[PDB]
Amino acid sequence: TGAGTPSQGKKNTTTHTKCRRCGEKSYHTKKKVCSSCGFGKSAKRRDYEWQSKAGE
Amino acid sequence: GRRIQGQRRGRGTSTFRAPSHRYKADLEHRKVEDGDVIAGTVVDIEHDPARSAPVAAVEFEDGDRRLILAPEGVGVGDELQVGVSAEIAPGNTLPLAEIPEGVPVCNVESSPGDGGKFARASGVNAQLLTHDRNVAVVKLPSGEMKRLDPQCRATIGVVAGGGRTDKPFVKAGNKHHKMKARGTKWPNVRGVAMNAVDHPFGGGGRQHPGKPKSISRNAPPGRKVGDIASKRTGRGG
Amino acid sequence: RSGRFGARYGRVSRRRVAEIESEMNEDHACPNCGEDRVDRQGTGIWQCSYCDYKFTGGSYKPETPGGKTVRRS
RNA sequence: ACGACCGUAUAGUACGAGAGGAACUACGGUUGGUGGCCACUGGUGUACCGGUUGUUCGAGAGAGCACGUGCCGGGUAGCCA
RNA sequence: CGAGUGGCUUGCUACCUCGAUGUCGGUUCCCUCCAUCCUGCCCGUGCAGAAGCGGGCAAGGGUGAGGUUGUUCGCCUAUUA
RNA sequence: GUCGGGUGAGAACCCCGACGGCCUAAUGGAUAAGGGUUCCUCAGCACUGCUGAUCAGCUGAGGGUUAGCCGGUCCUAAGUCAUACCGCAACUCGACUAUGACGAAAUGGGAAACGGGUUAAUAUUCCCGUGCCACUAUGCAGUGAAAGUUGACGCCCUGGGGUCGAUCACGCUGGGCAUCGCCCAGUCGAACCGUCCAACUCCGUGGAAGCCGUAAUGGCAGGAAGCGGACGAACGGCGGCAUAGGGAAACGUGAUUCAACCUGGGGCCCAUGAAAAGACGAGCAUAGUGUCCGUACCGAGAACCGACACAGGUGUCCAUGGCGGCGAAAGCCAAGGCCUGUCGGGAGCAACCAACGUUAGGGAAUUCGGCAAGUUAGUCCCGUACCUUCGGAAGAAGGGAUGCCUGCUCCGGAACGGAGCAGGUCGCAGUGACUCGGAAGCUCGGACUGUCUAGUAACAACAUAGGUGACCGCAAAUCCGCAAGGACUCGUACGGUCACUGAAUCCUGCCCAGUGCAGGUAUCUGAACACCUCGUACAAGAGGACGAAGGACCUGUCAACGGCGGGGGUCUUAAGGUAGCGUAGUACCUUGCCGCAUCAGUAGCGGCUUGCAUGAAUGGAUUAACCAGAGCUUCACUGUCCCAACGUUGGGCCCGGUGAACUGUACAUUCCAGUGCGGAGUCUGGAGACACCCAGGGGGAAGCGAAGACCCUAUGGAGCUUUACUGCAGGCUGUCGCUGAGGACUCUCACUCCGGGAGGAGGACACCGAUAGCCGGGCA
RNA sequence: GUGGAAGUCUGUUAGAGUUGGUGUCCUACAAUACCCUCUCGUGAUCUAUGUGUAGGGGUGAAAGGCCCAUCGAGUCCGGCA
Ligand SMILES: [Cl-]
Ligand SMILES: [Cl-]
Ligand SMILES: [Cl-]
Ligand SMILES: [K+]
Ligand SMILES: [Mg+2]
Ligand SMILES: [Mg+2]
Ligand SMILES: [Mg+2]
Ligand SMILES: [Mg+2]
Ligand SMILES: [Mg+2]
Ligand SMILES: [Mg+2]
Ligand SMILES: [Mg+2]
Ligand SMILES: [Mg+2]
Ligand SMILES: [Mg+2]
Ligand SMILES: [Mg+2]
Ligand SMILES: [Mg+2]
Ligand SMILES: [Mg+2]
Ligand SMILES: [Mg+2]
Ligand SMILES: [Mg+2]
Ligand SMILES: [Mg+2]
Ligand SMILES: [Mg+2]
Ligand SMILES: [Mg+2]
Ligand SMILES: [Mg+2]
Ligand SMILES: [Mg+2]
Ligand SMILES: [Mg+2]
Ligand SMILES: [Mg+2]
Ligand SMILES: [Mg+2]
Ligand SMILES: [Mg+2]
Ligand SMILES: [Mg+2]
Ligand SMILES: [Mg+2]
Ligand SMILES: [Mg+2]
Ligand SMILES: [Mg+2]
Ligand SMILES: [Mg+2]
Ligand SMILES: [Mg+2]
Ligand SMILES: [Mg+2]
Ligand SMILES: [Mg+2]
Ligand SMILES: [Mg+2]
Ligand SMILES: [Mg+2]
Ligand SMILES: [Mg+2]
Ligand SMILES: [Mg+2]
Ligand SMILES: [Mg+2]
Ligand SMILES: [Mg+2]
Ligand SMILES: [Mg+2]
Ligand SMILES: [Mg+2]
Ligand SMILES: [Mg+2]
Ligand SMILES: [Mg+2]
Ligand SMILES: [Mg+2]
Ligand SMILES: [Mg+2]
Ligand SMILES: [Mg+2]
Ligand code: NA
Ligand code: NA
Ligand code: NA
Ligand code: NA
Ligand code: NA
Ligand code: NA
Ligand code: NA
Ligand code: NA
Ligand code: NA
Ligand code: NA
Ligand code: NA
Ligand code: NA
Ligand code: NA
Ligand code: NA
Ligand code: NA
Ligand code: NA
Ligand code: NA
Ligand code: NA
Ligand code: NA
Ligand code: NA
Ligand code: NA
Ligand code: NA
Repeated sequence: TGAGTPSQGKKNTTTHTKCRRCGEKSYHTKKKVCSSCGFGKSAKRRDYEWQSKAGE
Repeated sequence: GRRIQGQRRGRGTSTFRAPSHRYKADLEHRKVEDGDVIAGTVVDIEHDPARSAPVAAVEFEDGDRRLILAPEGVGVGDELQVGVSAEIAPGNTLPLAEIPEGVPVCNVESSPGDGGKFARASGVNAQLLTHDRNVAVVKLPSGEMKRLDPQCRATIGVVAGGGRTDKPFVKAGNKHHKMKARGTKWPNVRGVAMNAVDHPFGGGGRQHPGKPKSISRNAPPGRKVGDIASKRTGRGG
Repeated sequence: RSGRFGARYGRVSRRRVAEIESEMNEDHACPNCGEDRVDRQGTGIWQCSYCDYKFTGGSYKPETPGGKTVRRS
């Protein structure tokens, strides 16, 4: 079976959904953790320095 | 390279864990204050999924219903007793001291009150030999002479299910079924049949171990494979 | 016996399966009564169709050379 | 756009102790190549005609489907070797 | 021993291409060369004849089928001018 | 698809009818996920739609989803999270242990709804009728009440009960056909309430010494059959429900086979087949309450994933529609759906191509190779070799039969079940289509079923049972974590870890010198702390004494890495190749020699065999069975070939419509020679050459495509190895701290483990922290 | 005779797999497709949903296979010009 087109048809599982906290569709409903804002994992908002050029 | 199979094991993932949620009971001797008046009637004989040996259900005088490490020759209706004054018959548990020498025992305790540690597999038995006021010498199924505190409890008779090892599995499927009831990854791929990256014996244009098989005790995990601290190898001499 | 194994497995394997299964299926003397109605219920489990005595024995024999030694002592 | 071979007459002759054994010429055919043609033989021929299995149209009659003819048998013209 | 011709083998060189000129063998289809295997015309003979051996002119045509082997090559079989 | 017709400015493809077709586990019906308004209505054609469009999943506007009894909700599953505790420099990190919560929408468990009607679109939700559950309140009953039962359970075989459906017989209603008398449709009616009970189990009676019983096993004086009784099933029968509903009408009755559903019997396990909530146990009337969330539509060759209206991918139920037949098979046909696997028109329609039919004589000559194709085929009877692990081989091989019609026989309760007989009879052909093995032999490999490189390798590779060695008594061996801690483990040597070999059968020789592991060790070597000497008013420092593991040294060990020669009638370096097998998947020479076989055989098989460079769990030999595995031979078969032909369907060609891409320094009608960085349409000399266009097969543009994978180079990269360099984890060992009382010893109070506790074991050790020496491609 | 075992056989039952054609396609219907052929199909079987394992780490009947068209060390961003 091809890893390409033929393996795309089984993709009907819901994972990332609209997040209660930040509003982004990144709330993984199976992990109950937001991949964008960190909701469900951290009280503090997910934010890293590498999200921008070092001197900025 | 990559961590060998033995290392993946320790992590305790699904693949390596035993199907605990499908196990019946943690077979251990009852706890008694003293007296010995504790006795019970065998209500049923069951199959222990963790040992491939039969285990007995017992209903005790004080109402407690529990599974017990069944020795051979124990049936429904039989009355078993556990305590210092327990009668000397098959299926009864009592401290090594009260047990007469030369009598086959099973489910022996290491430290008194641990509920049994030694001789609990299908058909095996320990051999009570020497007595004393300080030490009870028991000969374990491996042939080793173990010096135990005469206070250590033990059940009379050999463990049930003897001779299981006698019949061959014949086919892979039969192994598969048994293996599924233990904490073991099966089947087994030989190191020699793997890539160098995966195991110290991997690699080559033909299948053969790299270095010799007998590794040192001081060898680190990831490297300790083959014949561990072998005192000798082969069958000659 | 090992006739279900067809031409597979070899002599020893299916020869011993037959011998072990042959003796396993024999009429066995019930410890409770004394009747020849003891049959295997599973691995190490036996029972008499006469008196219903359900008991423990060997894996393929209701009595093993080791269990027989117990009585003596 | 023709190449080449075999056979017959020459001749059991010329030559030769013998054994053996030619030629010129004239003929007949074969093979390879070439161009064309279909009276004849052969192939095709889901034109056509017949036999027959299953199923559906109630039976009959007469039909449809079964891969582009269900299968089987025969086969005109044309095209072909 | 000496003098050459060819450019099919092999070796040598490193000129051409590493922002790629698709490999060997085979097959198919076309042209060519002659250092001619057959066929035509010749010369010699240790040329009686028949069958040959050697040479000359000559590239019009022909030079086919198979067994082992991927083989080229080669070995082998029966046909063949 | 075609002919009519409808609408419209416009119609091949929007609608009606007729005729003709396509789909039958799906192209039909219901749904999960997923989509998200795609659903319906009206109005439209700028966009989307492989052509067109009056149509539309498109554009715009409106409308549309109704629940005590369908789901969710509740329960618990693998498992997840939160809090607490502890770790960590620290956390949004981390294992354990407590507590709490979470975790099942088709498809786990579970209080309760059926029938009809209705809309453009919802419907067990609304409406009509009927019914049911839970809680609460009132009243009567009741004091019972929690023990127990249920929820609640594996795989294989099987009996009995039994509904729907299907079929048969006959009657009734309606339709069809028109030589017959046939053929089709219908003949209805739930939940629920009540009632019936077969199987199982048990009780009384009875009294079998051989009887009872089964599809089979089986049962019995420890009490069989028979007889009576208790308990006790269906989504089933029966009555109500129902002068409800539904039907134009009649509004049937019996039967067989029986999915569902119910209830039993047997067999298997080195495999043992969830839990919890809940329910029952535990009455009846009347009344009130039953909120919240989901509900449209698609569910796929256009509503999902794949950028697309993508030939891909995507779960569940309808597995009982008819004929057919062993069949959920083929083929044909219903119900239902569709003509949207969505561009058409024209040319006997050429070449060429894709699928395919048929080819005389020959019959593998084709080719690396029978690749491709073909042959065979269903069922019954007869018959069946070598070999074999006695199972198999085996459908071996080979031979015969096979339809229809008439009348019958046997098995069985019977089938619209099966097995036969006699007579008649048609064809070239009777498994007449369809469905449906070609066969045999030799050799190699792997024993077998199984696994694998998603996307060029399915194999001889991996796995396997079997064989073998190794480690460990559990406060273990092995492994994970920085730590707190953890897997193995609800486990205990018949265990489980770590490895090798790879079914069976016959076997498995010699070597411990090197290397590895392990044990021992007088003596030698062997770090740091402490100690002694020298040195310094101290210190750095130099030296000494003691000496752990480790090494030296000695021993054990090859089913441990591996080795098994040269020379002569020992030598290197321990031994010097044993059984076997052998020109091998290992043999350079090599197409080795002999033989088989063929006209001819670098092939194949057998024998020989000095083996370039076989050989015994780096397992050797061998082997029945098995195989999309490699090689060879035979029979059969055939367009693979001789050597090609004709035909069929879709393209190709012409017309309407739609409408890309690759590629492009320039110039460019070239050809033969030459030249040139030695492979020129473009330079030189000649030759040839009027322009444009159609079709073709691809000679050239060292054609297009890809900053060459080969090779080298770069004080490039990465993966891997090791007795490379350097280090880092880890293990072992000494010392210091924790740490206590009286080169060997006792104790108990820290500390550790066992025990529910009492208390027990151990004990200044171990753990932990620090340091030192050794080992250390496990890792950088 | 009964019984009905089996990693048992035949089998396009459902379902799973992928041997050959080196066919069709190869600016595809398709960034792994189509057709025929072929293999398994009561078991080490196949499958839906839920759930666990995470990057020098998983997972691996071992092919350096697989971990979202990405694997001899995933992907994103940052180090980074
Ligand atoms: Cl095991
Ligand atoms: Cl729902
Ligand atoms: Cl029964
Ligand atoms: K090059
Ligand atoms: Mg991938
Ligand atoms: Mg335990
Ligand atoms: Mg497991
Ligand atoms: Mg293995
Ligand atoms: Mg490998
Ligand atoms: Mg390594
Ligand atoms: Mg090997
Ligand atoms: Mg090996
Ligand atoms: Mg037709
Ligand atoms: Mg080229
Ligand atoms: Mg000449
Ligand atoms: Mg010429
Ligand atoms: Mg619509
Ligand atoms: Mg409209
Ligand atoms: Mg919940
Ligand atoms: Mg449910
Ligand atoms: Mg609707
Ligand atoms: Mg609906
Ligand atoms: Mg479409
Ligand atoms: Mg022919
Ligand atoms: Mg040939
Ligand atoms: Mg040939
Ligand atoms: Mg073939
Ligand atoms: Mg036929
Ligand atoms: Mg009869
Ligand atoms: Mg060979
Ligand atoms: Mg195999
Ligand atoms: Mg592949
Ligand atoms: Mg394969
Ligand atoms: Mg493949
Ligand atoms: Mg193997
Ligand atoms: Mg093994
Ligand atoms: Mg073993
Ligand atoms: Mg030979
Ligand atoms: Mg050996
Ligand atoms: Mg380059
Ligand atoms: Mg290279
Ligand atoms: Mg490097
Ligand atoms: Mg503890
Ligand atoms: Mg390295
Ligand atoms: Mg099978
Ligand atoms: Mg099959
Ligand atoms: Mg899963
Ligand atoms: Mg490799
Ligand atoms: Na190796
Ligand atoms: Na020359
Ligand atoms: Na040269
Ligand atoms: Na170039
Ligand atoms: Na070539
Ligand atoms: Na010539
Ligand atoms: Na040849
Ligand atoms: Na009823
Ligand atoms: Na049928
Ligand atoms: Na259309
Ligand atoms: Na199989
Ligand atoms: Na040695
Ligand atoms: Na040694
Ligand atoms: Na060897
Ligand atoms: Na296979
Ligand atoms: Na043909
Ligand atoms: Na060209
Ligand atoms: Na690399
Ligand atoms: Na029998
Ligand atoms: Na295929
Ligand atoms: Na990584
Ligand atoms: Na950067």
